[PDB]
Amino acid sequence: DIVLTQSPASLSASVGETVTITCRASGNIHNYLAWYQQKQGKSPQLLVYYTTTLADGVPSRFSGSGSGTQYSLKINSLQPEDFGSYYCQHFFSTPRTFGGGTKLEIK
Amino acid sequence: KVFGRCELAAAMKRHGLDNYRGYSLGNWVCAAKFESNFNTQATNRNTDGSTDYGILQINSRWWCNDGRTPGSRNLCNIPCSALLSSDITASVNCAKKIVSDGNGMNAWVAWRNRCKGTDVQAWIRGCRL
Amino acid sequence: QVQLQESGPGLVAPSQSLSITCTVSGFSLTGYGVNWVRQPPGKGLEWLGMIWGDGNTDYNSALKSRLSISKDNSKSQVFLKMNSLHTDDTARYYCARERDYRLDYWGQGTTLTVSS
Repeated sequence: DIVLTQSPASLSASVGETVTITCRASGNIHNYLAWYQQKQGKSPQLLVYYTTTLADGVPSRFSGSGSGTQYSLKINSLQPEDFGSYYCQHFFSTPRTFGGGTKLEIK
Repeated sequence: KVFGRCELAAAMKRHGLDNYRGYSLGNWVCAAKFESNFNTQATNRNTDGSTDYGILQINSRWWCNDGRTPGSRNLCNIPCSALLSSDITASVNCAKKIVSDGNGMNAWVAWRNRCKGTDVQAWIRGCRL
Repeated sequence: QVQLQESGPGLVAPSQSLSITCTVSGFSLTGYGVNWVRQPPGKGLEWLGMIWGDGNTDYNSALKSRLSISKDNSKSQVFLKMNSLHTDDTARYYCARERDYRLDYWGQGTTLTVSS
């Protein structure tokens, strides 16, 4: 199966800073990578799909990039509501898998 | 001309259909399979005077003008005959006018009934793009 | 409005099986897939499997033998059945709608605890 390696496990940053999360796949996922944000006590919410497309209502400060086996989510000048967890998930054939998650925390 | 699924997938990607309006490439290859079975010369006369043409079966009452269809709107502003070529440009360009948003692929009955709900990506896996 | 809600046993005997229901609304199950995802308390998301709009199913490789997903389109319900409940199956279970390779709507989830 294709496994996703998401780094870092945690991120400590302040509002206004710009952060990056990577997700590399054990095999080519041909752009079928999505990102989710999950706040404490809530269900994951779609942020980005097919590598670079922002979901409806998602602020442009978020941008996804990548191809083949390497992908990343960038949050430009993060805001209070960005704090929480992020997970990447691939959709190339089955089974699907998620990255290990990243906890974005207030510094 | 009868396209192979991979050959068509590659051509449609080169023409900007990959994730166009949020529709993954497989949707377009699937729709072409069920609409024209990958044949660029495909034609189908409907019960109402309109006829569908080319790889993506463009309708002559609404999108292309065949000059034989009553109520012809010609929204793609193109002769239907221009849509029966080995080169999929004209057909892709009209399909892009058709799909103005993320519900637009419903324009193809074959897609809504036979592709929607299925693993459309299956049509492109193993294809070099 | 697209909605999904999970319903389940809550606590199940490891000497028993599991059955979770996902009731949807605002869309036809025939046109969208529905994935099952779990998350042990304080942990990450784990993909369990999915049932496509056309009824085909695919499962997590390692859990495939214990998993079974099915649905009733007319009743707008998707079911997850899991057998051989180890204590490690304790988690919050979610069902999410898949729209063209992205899980766009998620239920709030249902917590499951594997007892003794």
